[PDB]
Order: sequence, then structure tokens, then C-alpha cells
Amino acid sequence: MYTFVVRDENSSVYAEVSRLLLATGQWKRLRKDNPRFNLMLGERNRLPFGRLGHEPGLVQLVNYYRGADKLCRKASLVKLIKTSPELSESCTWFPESYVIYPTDEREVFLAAYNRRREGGNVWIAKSGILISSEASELLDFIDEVHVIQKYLEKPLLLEPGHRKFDIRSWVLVDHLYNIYLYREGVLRTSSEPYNSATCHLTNHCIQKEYSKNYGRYEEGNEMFFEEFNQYLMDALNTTLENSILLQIKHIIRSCLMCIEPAISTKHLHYQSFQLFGFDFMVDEELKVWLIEVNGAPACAQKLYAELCQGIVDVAISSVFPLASIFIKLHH
Amino acid sequence: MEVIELNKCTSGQSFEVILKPPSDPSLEEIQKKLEAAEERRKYQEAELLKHLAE
Amino acid sequence: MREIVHIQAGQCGNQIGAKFWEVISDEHGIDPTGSYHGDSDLQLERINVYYNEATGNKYVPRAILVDLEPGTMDSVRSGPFGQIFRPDNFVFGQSGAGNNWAKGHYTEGAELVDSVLDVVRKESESCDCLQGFQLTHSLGGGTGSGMGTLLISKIREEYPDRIMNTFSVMPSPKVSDTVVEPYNATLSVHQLVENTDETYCIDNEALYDICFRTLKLTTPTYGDLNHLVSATMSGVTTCLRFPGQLNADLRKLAVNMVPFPRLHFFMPGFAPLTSRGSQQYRALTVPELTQQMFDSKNMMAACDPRHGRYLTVAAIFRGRMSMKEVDEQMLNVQNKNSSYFVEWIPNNVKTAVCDIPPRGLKMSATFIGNSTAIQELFKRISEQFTAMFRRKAFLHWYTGEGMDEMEFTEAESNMNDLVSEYQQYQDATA
Amino acid sequence: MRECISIHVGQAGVQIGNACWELYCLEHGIQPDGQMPSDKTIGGGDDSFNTFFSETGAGKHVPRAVFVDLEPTVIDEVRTGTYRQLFHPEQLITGKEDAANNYARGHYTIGKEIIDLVLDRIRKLADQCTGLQGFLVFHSFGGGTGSGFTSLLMERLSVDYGKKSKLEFSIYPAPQVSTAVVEPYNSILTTHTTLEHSDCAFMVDNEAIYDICRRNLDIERPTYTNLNRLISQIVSSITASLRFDGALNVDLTEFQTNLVPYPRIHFPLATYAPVISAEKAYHEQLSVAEITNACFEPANQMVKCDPRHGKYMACCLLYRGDVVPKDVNAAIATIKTKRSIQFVDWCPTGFKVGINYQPPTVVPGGDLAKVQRAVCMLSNTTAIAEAWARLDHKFDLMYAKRAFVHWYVGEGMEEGEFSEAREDMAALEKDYEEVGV
Ligand SMILES: Nc1nc2c(ncn2[C@@H]2O[C@H](COP(=O)(O)OP(=O)(O)OP(=O)(O)O)[C@@H](O)[C@H]2O)c(=O)[nH]1
Ligand SMILES: Nc1ncnc2c1ncn2[C@@H]1O[C@H](COP(=O)(O)OP(=O)(O)CP(=O)(O)O)[C@@H](O)[C@H]1O
Ligand SMILES: Nc1nc2c(ncn2[C@@H]2O[C@H](COP(=O)(O)OP(=O)(O)O)[C@@H](O)[C@H]2O)c(=O)[nH]1
Ligand SMILES: [Ca+2]
Ligand SMILES: [Mg+2]
Ligand SMILES: [Mg+2]
Ligand SMILES: [Mg+2]
Repeated sequence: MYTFVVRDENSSVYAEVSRLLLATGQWKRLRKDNPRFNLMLGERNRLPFGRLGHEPGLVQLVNYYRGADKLCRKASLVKLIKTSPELSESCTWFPESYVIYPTDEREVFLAAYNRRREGGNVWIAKSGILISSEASELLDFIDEVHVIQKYLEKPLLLEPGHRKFDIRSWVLVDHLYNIYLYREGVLRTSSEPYNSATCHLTNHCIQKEYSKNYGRYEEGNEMFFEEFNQYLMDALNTTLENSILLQIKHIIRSCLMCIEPAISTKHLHYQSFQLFGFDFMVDEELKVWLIEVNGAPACAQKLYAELCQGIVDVAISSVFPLASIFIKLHH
Repeated sequence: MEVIELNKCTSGQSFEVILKPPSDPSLEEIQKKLEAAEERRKYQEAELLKHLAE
Repeated sequence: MREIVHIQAGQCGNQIGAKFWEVISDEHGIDPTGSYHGDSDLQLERINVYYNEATGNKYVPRAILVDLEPGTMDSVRSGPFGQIFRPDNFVFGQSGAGNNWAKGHYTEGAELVDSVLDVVRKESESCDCLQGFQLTHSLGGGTGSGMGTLLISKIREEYPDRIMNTFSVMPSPKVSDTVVEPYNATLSVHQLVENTDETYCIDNEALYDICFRTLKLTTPTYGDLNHLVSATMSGVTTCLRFPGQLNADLRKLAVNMVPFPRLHFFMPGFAPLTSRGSQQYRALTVPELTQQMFDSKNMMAACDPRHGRYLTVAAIFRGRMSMKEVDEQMLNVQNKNSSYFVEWIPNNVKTAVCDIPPRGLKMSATFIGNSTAIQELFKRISEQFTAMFRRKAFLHWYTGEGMDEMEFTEAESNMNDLVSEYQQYQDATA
Repeated sequence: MRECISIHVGQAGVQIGNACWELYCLEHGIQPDGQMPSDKTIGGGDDSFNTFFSETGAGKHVPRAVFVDLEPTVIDEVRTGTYRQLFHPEQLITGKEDAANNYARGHYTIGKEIIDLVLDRIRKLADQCTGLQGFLVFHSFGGGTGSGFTSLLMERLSVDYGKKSKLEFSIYPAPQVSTAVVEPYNSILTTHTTLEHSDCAFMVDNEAIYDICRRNLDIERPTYTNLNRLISQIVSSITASLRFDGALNVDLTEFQTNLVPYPRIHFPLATYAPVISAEKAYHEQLSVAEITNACFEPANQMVKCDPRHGKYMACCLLYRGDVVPKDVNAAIATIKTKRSIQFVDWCPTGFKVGINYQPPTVVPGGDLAKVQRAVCMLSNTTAIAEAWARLDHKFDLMYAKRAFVHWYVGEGMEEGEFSEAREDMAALEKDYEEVGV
């Protein structure tokens, strides 16, 4: 019998994993503070990594990578890409970005901003978000830690609707640091026509609240890959694989292979896996850009069952054998 | 990768290499604590031998 | 050279007490005449713990035999290891206690207790560094129960900084001698909770059921019951009698086993369970020892460990075996049943291994547990006690010796408090 | 030349001391007799090895060491062992009954009765020193003597020898070989009382060296003999600079200067390689690059933690065997590009290096194989705070229920000292997090 503990109740993903494990009959859930566990579905913050792997007779596994936050935080991601020679200042799939503190790269952002105006100069400030061409306005919004990023003025627009979207990709990194990309991705779409002058933010929460047109084109403003691929064949005479996914699979690898030496648990006294959520924008030219990485991502409703079962098969059952939906991004 | 202060001898040698630059209680007080603990012991034992005497 | 002074009081105390010395004398290679004839230096490296040395290199048990009637002590002196005991350490009266706690504690035993303390004192004065005392007795009778707890209270007065250990036999209607045993036991427990550091709860209910159900003895005698006790006593004193790291003395054992002063009632276990002359030929595998030592059917106290939680545990393995395998199997028990071990005492299971096995076995394991399930034992005695006391039945035997009903009320209350204190930590969480 | 006095306390300290001095004697060519043929200066010497050994008119070399234990069994083995002629009786001090794994019993009860004797026996070694520079104290966190009596001794040594430095070699408790449930209590208690009196303390987690013995020496169930033989190699590497000609860490003061910017943060993480089984028939000797790279693997650390998720304040590389600077720098250069090594902003990113051409000496019939080169890395990293966190957690679990507390109170201690010591450990964890995050 294997044993595990749950220390993040607000996790929709691992609540399903927990259920699936118990359903095997070969996994027993302990109290949260019982140290004699084989698996830990840890909390989102201040996870005690220092207390893992110090239990004789137990192989201990946790569903998070210590140090992975460097990829999943806005400001940290910027600093990571700029200062990492594997990614470098000359990185062609990450928008121009700068880190700013309220009340730092303020001097450097303005230095490049003045270049833009003489002679498109729209940006975006992320912590509530504010899109504006006025630099003086953005800096005010921050003061009353943020990142200022180049706003993609020319996004790929879906027809009918003339509406923008972003792509969420779910990635699973096991204990051997095998990069697994989930077959199914999702397009969080805007139900509003993209206005060059609620329609700019593809956030599912913002869409449900401020959009009259929520859910007309597709279920819950979520277009999946089978449909999106079909649209791409009919409208632009290409495939999702060629036009977009090659770039996605490239970005996912580059980021995770860059940070691997810092977080790998290959020779550690405990093992780690983690589920990541990569968010991408694509422009008119079918060029893929990376927005952010999510360390604790939820999943699309109809994809929970298949994805969560994959986490058990690949990340958990691999370490704890009982008695493919993933694409392996080879290094 | 600057090597500095290289010292050598028949037994061996040592050196430093820099990759990047930067960017109480008195004896009296002890004797009291030990004695304060000794009295607390003697008090507890006294209560015991008192209880047993009853 | 940390000496232990052994005391045995009453019929039961001297029966088991005599068997204990027979067993360990054999393990240490001491013959009935007190001469050593062993083949290992491990046998004598800590012999001084239980034996005194005389001229001619004779080894004499540091034991004091007490009773209020000469019956059992005449049987011991005529027993196989009768000659081994120091003749002057035999201290007895003639009146008997008539299964009356009041007689042993207040009247008959009071007349004899000073003579015993004179022998205890002479033994203690000879000690290089006295650890403390171990007492063997039953709680259901009069002498061992009444005078035994009287001796304990007096020994504590003269030796307040020494450890007081006891092997206390609990009364069961399955092996009942009289109807007043619940009175004698409750009165005794009231004393043990206050004046002992360590008490091994040997339950006659458990001993009988083992003999009947497991060993398939249709008509168990006291000899069959004592085969199990002497085996348990040999086991739980192994760490004290041979070179070892864990629980090597009475104080270190107490520090490891007793998180709270009143909760010092241990539940002993043993594997493999054998009957006298069974002489089984197949040694148990380390996995087999481990599963059986923790089994309810191997517990010498009639309590279901799954009805409580372990505060602390001490496991002792005896014989030539893989220490690696012992560690793996002990870790396996804790990890497979982690819910039965309290989480607020980390690493509360300590394991020892001794190369010398008990006689007749290649492999054996002894279990010592401080479980909250032991409350079932005190609940049982409390039920039996209250059943009579609500009608004040048979109290005249006690009030005739000067006792008052209040003293019964207090003793009942303190034992019920003990039960509720175990239940408190059985529900506690981290 | 400035003398160093070693103080071995409790079972762990004494038995480890035995392994070390056995190893020192092999490295210096001293016999159990106490004679040292190579030493031509009879009756006295100003040499480097005289830091640890004094000389008699007859030419005997005597460890400047005092063994103390509140129970005579362990020290009695030294009195009757192979190196009985090495020490003189006044160096070996024994009581009658131990501290029963109780800090309070070792500190307050039994400590009070022997503290003046030990100090007087230490005073007699100090009187034979022309320039005593300080003390090396070996003990355990878990034992009652090792924890309780040590903290009392460290308090008094700061009174009697205020100018002198004091280094610790502490054994951190591990369930796989621990003999008490209350070892977390004793640890926090002795750490709290000793903190201000120790200048530099090298922790050794029994868990780490236990697994190293299983993994690399192929030992199924390590004994204290196995553990101590490996520990002594680490201690020997650390103290070699005091016993041999060199220019790095030549006095106890330099340990603090090189490894301890902040006084409270004085617990350097030790890492050692290579550890090779003497039973391996065929073995490929590892290069400078291979053993140096091994110093950044948690599997080789004296305490299992992750320096990748902390920051460095200092780093010392102590080599023994066939090593030259050029190969070290080449190895460091390669490693810096491959590994995560971040120092604090207010410290130089660099390494102090020491090479002793003599390869590591191994006890004949031991578990370790002879190697042509080995290294011990001393790095003050904040990641070692993971050990305090593990320990403080176990402490909090038991103390919330006041489990076993009565044993301490019973010996005269006050329950307030438990929380006082825990508060000090809470502050310490807070100091580490500020410096390293
Ligand atoms: N590495 C190593 N650890 C040891 C050794 N001996 C004991 N220990 C550890 O020390 C802890 C217990 O402290 P001890 O040194 O044995 O006890 P003590 O200092 O003599 O204190 P008391 O016995 O209470 O008087 C346990 O956690 C052991 O694992 C040893 O020889 N080597
Ligand atoms: N640089 C950029 N260029 C163009 N559009 C952008 C952009 N940065 C953000 N957006 C849009 O704004 C939305 C804000 O999402 P962001 O991911 O930035 O905050 P969040 O982290 O609170 C949402 P989630 O975690 O669900 O992805 C994006 O989904 C995208 O639609
Ligand atoms: N195991 C065991 N129990 C006994 C023996 N003799 C008596 N008892 C138990 O002890 C209780 C009676 O106490 P007893 O020893 O006769 O009283 P005392 O001699 O007057 O102190 C009863 O509950 C019996 O079950 C014995 O030889 N072995
Ligand atoms: Ca000389
Ligand atoms: Mg986000
Ligand atoms: Mg009878
Ligand atoms: Mg000791």
C-alpha cells in the first residue's frame, strides 16, 4: 500500500488525482501532518521542501519543483530570460519586457520607449491590468512590483467575430525531467470584436463578467485543438502542428531546459514532478509568443479526467508501480 | 578568474581564486543558575517526602 | 556496574519471581549452585546488574523474597534454584493476608515491612551505583498487592531518586481466586500510578486466552501461565542484562517510554508464543517475528491495540539475524500502520538487537508498548469494582481492618481519572 | 606554534575522538607506544604537529586532549584499548551514572558536580601551553552529557578563556541510529545555550554519513565504528592545516575569519569526496575535476540539504593528494558554468584553496580505500538551515503536548527555558532566510 497527503484543498487538478488514487485501492490518504507518506500534494506557498526525503524506508515524491517559481512569476520570468545566456537578451519568442518598482528598469524602459515614439508604441502593465500608449500613465498606475511588456498590437484574429485569443498548454515534468506536453490545449477566446481603439483581455473570468456575447461561438469561450486546427486548414491553408505547435514545443523545451540545473531532483533525497500551464499569444504572421507560465494551473472541464489520469500514470505510477496522451519533448 | 596570495612549501600549496567581486555571563551568574536549579529539585523532593510523611 | 534490587512479594510474586531467576540464570550460564559454566563473555559483561559476586566466584541473585505466609517460599527453597538465593534474604511472617489488601497494607504487612527494608538496605549499601528496584507481585491478592504497594511507598521514601519498576499481574474472573480482587487491584493501581516509574501490565485474562486459544491448552495451569510471563520478563530485561545501546538502564527506558508521569503502564508482547516442551524446530523469519510481536494475540494485556494509539514502543530482537532486515521490517510496520502511532511524538519506536537468543529458540522478539488502549484494562477492573461497591458488598473485610469507605472512593476516582487521561491523548492531534 | 586542546564529551564525542586520534597517529607516524621516530627533537618541539601533541622527556607524544563522560563504560575502553599508553589517566575523566539522555540532568544535576574537576584537568593542559589558541569540542546533540554538560562547559570556558577560540564538531540526531525520543529537545536546548560561546561549529548529520556508508562503502547496516571512521577522515581534513605546514587555516582564528562573516551563522556545511569501498577490486581513480564536482552533490554532504536554493558566504576547498592549482582552477571554471552557485551580494564569489600533497591516510583493515587524491569542501551556505527546520518541527510537535517535559522540570530546569530556546532557534531560522533569500 502506498500513502499520500493533501495540503492544497483549493486544487481542482489534484483533487481529481487524489480521488483517482483512492479509486485504485492501492493508495491510502493520511492526515495532512503525518510525515510517513510516499506522495505529497503540497501547498502553493512555503512548501516545506526541507522536511522531504528524511524518512527512512520511504521513497518520497512531491508535486512541485523547488525553484520553479523563477519561471512562474511575472518579474522573475523577465529577469530569467534576460540574464540567462541560454535565452539571452536576443530572444525572439518573448515580448520586450521590463521590471518596474512602485515609489528596477525604469530608466531602461524609458530609454527604449523614447525610441519607439520616434518614429506602434502600445504597452501593458501587469502585477488589475492597464493598457496604454502613455508611458506617464502606466508609471502612475504602478505607483498607486509590476512588469511593463510590449502589447501585441497585431494579434491573430478568429473569424467570424474578428476576436483575439490565447493558447493554454499543459506540461508535465516528471522526476526524470522528461518533458511531457499534453495532447489537448485550449484557446481562451474573446467573444468581442477586437477593437484597435473586455475585448483585449482573454481571461475567462473577465469574459464571463463583462461580455454580452459570452458563449455564442463556442462553449464558455473555449475553442479546442480539433476545431482550431480545422479553422487553420480552411482559412489559412495550414495546420496547427506546423504553424504554431513547433514553436510552442520549442519554447517549452527552451525554458525548462534552461532552469533544469537549478531545480532537477535527479540525485536528491526526494523527487519532484510538476504540472505547468504555458500561455501563448500568436500574431498575424502565425508567430508564437510566450506570455507567462503558471505553476499551479487549473484545467478545462472536459479535459480534467484525461489529464489527471495521465499525471497518475506518468508522474506517480512511474515512481510507485501499481499491481499515450503526452508528447515527449526530447532534449 | 584571478589567482591571488599563492603560497608554496614542501608539504603543499594554498591560494585564493576570485570569480567575481561583491555587488558573556559571569562565573557568578553561572553558579546561581546551577544552584537555582538545585533548590527547585530540593523543593520538589521535600514536597514528596512531605506527601509520603502524611 | 549499575545494580538492580529485585523484590518478589506474595504467592504470585514468588512463583513468577522464582521462574524469572531460573530463566535468566540459565541465559547467563549460572547453575543452581551459583557457579558459572557458560561459553561466552557476553554472559558476564553485565552480570553485576542482577547478581552479587562472592568468594569462589559464586553469583548470588540480588533478590529479596517476601510473603506473609511461609508456604510458597518453602516451595522455592525446595525448588531447582532454591539454593541460589541468599538465605537471609528470605523474609516471611506466619499469619497470611487472606486475600485482603487492608491486611497487607495496614496491619499484617505493617508488622513485617521493617524487616524487609532492613534487607533492602543491606543490599543497596553494597551497590556501586544502584539503579533502582523491580517488584514482582499480583494486584488481586493481599500480600503482593497490599504489602507490595506498602513496600513501594517506603522504598521511595528512603530512595526517592532511584527508579521503581514493577511486574504487576492483573486479576481476571477467568482465573479468579476471590470476588474481592477488583477491590485489591483498584486500591493497588491507586498506589502504582503515584509511586512507580514503570509498570508492565501482565493480565491473567490475556495469559489464559493465549494458553487456550493459541497454544491449545484446554486446561491451563499456573505453570503454563508463568511460562509466558518468565519469557516476557526475560525479554523486557534483555537490554538491561546484556551489552546494548538502547534502554540499557531503568532510567533511560523510562525517559523513552513515559511521556507523562502517570501514563507508565506498559503492554508487553512476545513472539514466538510457545508452550512448555513444545520445542519447535523451525525458526521464525524476521518478517514473521515482526508481524506476530505486534499482533493482538501476542499481547500479555487483554487490550486491542487497534482501539487506541501507541505513545511509545520498544522492540527487542534476540538471536542471530540480519539487522538490516530487522530495520526494514520495523520501518514497514510503522509505515503500513502509521495511524496507530501518535504523530506528535516523532520516531516513537526504538529497536534493539541482542545476539544471544533465549533457551529453546533461535529467534525471538519482545514487545513493550505504551498504548492508550491499556485503558480497556482499567475500565474492566473499574466495572467489576463498581458492581460491588455500589452495594458496598464485601467491604466489611476491609472496614474491619480500619479502612474507611472514602479510601475506596478516592482509589476508584483516581483510576477513572487515569482512564480519562489515556482517552485524552488517544484523541489528541498535531 | 600555538597549541590546541581537544575536548571529547559523552559517548559520541569520546568514540569519535578515538577514531580521530588513531588517525592523527597514523598520519604523523606516531605509534601506540607514543613514540615518533621521525621527531628528532626530543623532549620538546616547535613543529606544526606539536599543536596537537606535547612531548615528554622520554620522547612520548601525548594528545592535548581530555575525554569526559558521566559514565565509565566508553572511556574504560580507551583506558584498556590499543592507545592506552598514549593518554595519561588525568586526561580521562569519568562519573558513575549518566545523564539518561536528559539535557537538564547533564547540565544542571550531574554537571554541577563534575564541572570544577574537568576545568581543573583542562587547566593542567593549558599550563603546558606556551600560546594556547583555543579548543576543539566533540559531542552529540542527542545525548544528555553531549548536550547538557557540553553547554555548561562552553559557558565556563568562555569565562576562564575569554580570548581563546572554540570550535565544535557536533553530531546531529538521526532516527536510524538514535537511542532517544527526546533528542530534538536536547538539541535545541544545547544549541541555544552554546550558540554565543561557539565561534565555528561543524555539524554532522548521522543520517548523511549513514547513507554514505550504505551507498558508497556497501555496508548493509553501518555501526558506530563505520560512521566514526568516516567522520574522522572529515575531521582530519578540517584539522590538517593546524597539524601540517601550510598557509590556509593555520590557526582557529582563521576558521572564523574565512568561514564566518556573521557570528550566529557559524555552521559551515562540509562535503567530502571520494568515498570508495576497500572491497572494490577494480576502481578507476577520480580526477581533480571529478572529486571537485562531487563537492556539489548533496549525496556527499555531511548534512543533506540543497545549496542550490540558498546562498554562499564563503567556500574553502581542502585537497589531499596529487593536486596542483592549475587543475583546481580548471575544475572550478567548468563547474561554475554548469552548476547553480550564488553568493550573497556582500561577499566575493571565490574559493580559498588548500592542497596537502600527502594523500588521505586510511586505517589498516578499514572500510575506506586508499585514493590518490581527495577533497573536503567547507562552505557556509544558508541551505544548512533546513536541518534546523527539521529539528524545530519535531520540537514543536512534542512540546505542544508537553511530552517528556516533566523529566526536565524534575531535574530543576524551568519550562520557560524550552520556549526561550525555541525562540532563539526561530530567530536563527529568520536570520538564515534574510541572508539567503
Ligand atoms: N556518529 C556517531 N554518533 C553517535 C555515536 N555514539 C552515539 N552517537 C549518537 O549520539 C546520540 C546520543 O548521545 P550519546 O553521546 O550517545 O549520549 P551521551 O553524550 O553519553 O549522554 P548520556 O548517555 O545521556 O549521558 C544518538 O543520537 C547517537 O546516534 C558514535 O559513536 N558515532
Ligand atoms: N504582452 C501581451 N500582448 C498581448 N496580449 C496580452 C499580453 N499580455 C497579456 N495579454 C492578454 O491579457 C490577458 C492577461 O492574462 P495574464 O496571464 O497576463 O494574467 P493572469 O496571470 O492573471 C491570467 P491566467 O493565469 O489565467 O493566464 C492574456 O490572456 C492575454 O489575452
Ligand atoms: N500468573 C499467576 N497468577 C497467580 C499465581 N498465583 C496467584 N495468582 C493470581 O494472584 C491473585 C491472588 O493473589 P495471591 O498471589 O494469591 O495473593 P498473596 O500471595 O496473598 O499476595 C489471583 O488473581 C491469581 O490469579 C501464579 O502462580 N501465577
Ligand atoms: Ca620534538
Ligand atoms: Mg497567471
Ligand atoms: Mg493465593
Ligand atoms: Mg552516555
